[PDB]
This record gives sequence, structure tokens and C-alpha cells, in this order.
Amino acid sequence: CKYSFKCVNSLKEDHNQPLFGVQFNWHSKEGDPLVFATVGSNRVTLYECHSQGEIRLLQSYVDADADENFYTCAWTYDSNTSHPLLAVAGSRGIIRIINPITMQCIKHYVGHGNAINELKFHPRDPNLLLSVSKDHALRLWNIQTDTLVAIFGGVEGHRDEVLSADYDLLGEKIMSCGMDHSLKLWRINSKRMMNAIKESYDYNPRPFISQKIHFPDFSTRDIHRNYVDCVRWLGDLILSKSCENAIVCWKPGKMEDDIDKIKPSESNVTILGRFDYSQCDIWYMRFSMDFWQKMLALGNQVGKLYVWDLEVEDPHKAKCTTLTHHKCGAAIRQTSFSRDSSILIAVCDDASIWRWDRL
Amino acid sequence: SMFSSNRQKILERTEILNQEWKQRRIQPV
Ligand SMILES: CS(=O)(=O)c1ccc(-c2cnc(NCc3ccco3)n3cnnc23)cc1
Repeated sequence: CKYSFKCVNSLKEDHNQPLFGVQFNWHSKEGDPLVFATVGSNRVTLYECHSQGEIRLLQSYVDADADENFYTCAWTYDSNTSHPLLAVAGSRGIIRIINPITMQCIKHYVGHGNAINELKFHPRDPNLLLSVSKDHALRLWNIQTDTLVAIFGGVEGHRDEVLSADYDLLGEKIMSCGMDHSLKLWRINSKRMMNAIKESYDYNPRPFISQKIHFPDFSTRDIHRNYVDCVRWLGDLILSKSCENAIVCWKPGKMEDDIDKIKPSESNVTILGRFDYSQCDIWYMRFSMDFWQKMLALGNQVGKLYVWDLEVEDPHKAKCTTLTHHKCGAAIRQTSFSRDSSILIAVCDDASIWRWDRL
Repeated sequence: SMFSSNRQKILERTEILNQEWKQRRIQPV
């Protein structure tokens, strides 16, 4: 591995509520300051990473509803004006698009009949927002035309609350997972989906008719024996986790089966490896990757930060020196790498933020 | 190998996104 990091700073947010999400803005241009967002309680807080471990508070957003509990945030930009944007959501089930420059709410989306666990923006189209809910469904929105493009759920949709989802690298497909122990593939490069996406860009005030996607392109309940709270693509492979204190690397179908040739009926699944760690068997503990997918990071319920080198084939030999600090004891809900992998931020259940600079 | 080829797919595809990001000039926060 050889990846080393030093803890250069930490701070605590005065609300003292758990911090459930952290995301670096990967849209900032090279040389611009490194900025990340933290979410917890009814707060969205922006910070700037400066020299000598300085974490400079930029602005704070306070949701008028004191009972709102943000679980996730995601960065985008306005395709017309090149202006940065931030989506936030949680407990209330409302998507809020905040202007990060003014820290004011631009617009919101109501629709999910329950809480939102994850928000992800399409890797190519910055207007395609994917929300994942406790309502058993995933929703795809066009935030430029304010249309609900598709609702992924129904007859062969998730049976329980959806916990996480991720787009592949080029955004041709989505892999979702939840409480129902399943992992479902949803192709968005299908002619039906591409057309729905085209139709949402054409919509201008009869309201827009969202596609109801009742059927996935693959479904498996044979990777994990309990909830699947985190999923991300690793090339054509999948990285997913449950309570088994391991992140599992797998692929739909048999060993030689190409991801784009698998049938929705595909019965088989090939487990390829495992990333073992400890004291992370509780729910809502997300893992992250850096932009180049060279590094893998997960925090545990006791303040430890596991980091793996993905360019090392053996998932045992891949483990890098686990990151610890004697004052970091709370649960690490989520981590975020800066776009250039030089900074790694971890947020905790005690409202603390930790900064790990690469050596 | 399964790894070698999966890593090249990641390389090629993250490069596509990196080239698209290089073209952009997103306004600083
Ligand atoms: C203070 S506590 O009582 O320990 C406590 C602990 C954890 C949560 C909590 C955190 N994150 C998400 N969603 C994000 C998410 C989805 C998959 C992974 O991460 N949630 C949704 N529903 N509850 C939560 C709330 C309260």
C-alpha cells in the first residue's frame, strides 16, 4: 500500500448532534480552494481546507424546520452558468437544492413518502439527481426542468427501505441496495430510460409523467445475510457491505459474465474478494473511494479509520495503516477524500470533523 | 486477469470524467 496520512486538525460543530454526511466538492477547478459540506441535524455546513491543517468555516445553512435531520448531501453544478450547487436530504424526505455561495435554498422536491438516505448526481449529466428512500423506491429527478424522470420500485422493486445507490463510471447504470438484503441493477442507458431523460429536458408548462420502473436488470439477495447499507461500483465490479464487518467485492453472474450481457433472470453471483475490518456491525456506516478509485476508506463505530489500496489485488495485503487519534472515539458515519486525494475528512456521532493529510 | 482489466476500465473511464472536469471552469464557492 505505502499510503500514509497525518491527522492535522479536528473541530466540533456547536450543535453537538451527530454528523451523518460529508462530501468534498469535486467540481471545483484545479487550484481553487478545497471545500467540503457536512450534514447533521437541520444543518448544512461548508468548510475550506487551507494550509497547516486549517479548516476555515465558510457558511452555515439552518433548515427552518428544527425537526429535519439531514443524512446525505451531494455536489453538482448548473450546466448553463457553471455555478456550484448542493443537494441535501434526510428524515423529512424533502430534497433541498442550496446555493453554496449564498447558503440559501434555491428550490425543493417533495415526493418520497419517507426519509431520504442517499443523493447521487449522474457522473456526466449534472442535472440528474438520484434519491434513495425508506419508501422502498429510488427516484431520478431533472433539477434543471424540475421533473421527476423515473421512480424505480414496484412489482420487482425493493421490498424494504432503500439504503444506498451508486451510478457506474459513465452513468449507464445504477446499483441499489437496502433492508430487504437485496442488490438491484437498473440500467439507465436503455432506450426507454434515455428517452424519459430526453423528455424531461423538453418539458415546459398538463404535468410531466414519470416512468414507473417496476423491474430491475439484475437482483440478488445472495451476497449478504442482512441489510446492505452501502454500495458503490468498482469498475464493472461491486463493493457492498452489511453487518459482517467486511466490504465484499463481487459481480452479477458467473466469473466470465460481462456486466452488459447479463440477463434480468441471472441467478448466479461471483464473490471475488473481501475487505475485513472491525467494530462496524451497526447500521448507516458508509464507505468511500477517492476520484481515481485507488483508495478505499471506511470509519468504524469506535473512531478508527480503515484505508485500503485498491491497486493491490490481494484484499488482505491492500490494508493501509488504520488511522487513529486518541481523542477520536465516536462513530465515523462517513468520510470524504478531496478530488486530488491529498485530504481525507471524517465526520462523527459527536459532531466532530477530522482532517487527515496524505504524506 | 479479472483485476488487471477491471483496473484499466476504471483508468479509461475516470480519465473520460477527468478530461470533462478539466474542460469545466466551475465558479469557486
Ligand atoms: C443518533 S442515533 O440514534 O445513533 C442515529 C444513528 C444513525 C442514524 C441515521 C444515519 N444515516 C441515515 N441515512 C444515511 C445512510 C443510509 C445508508 C447509510 O447511511 N439514516 C437513516 N435513518 N437513520 C439514519 C440516525 C440516528
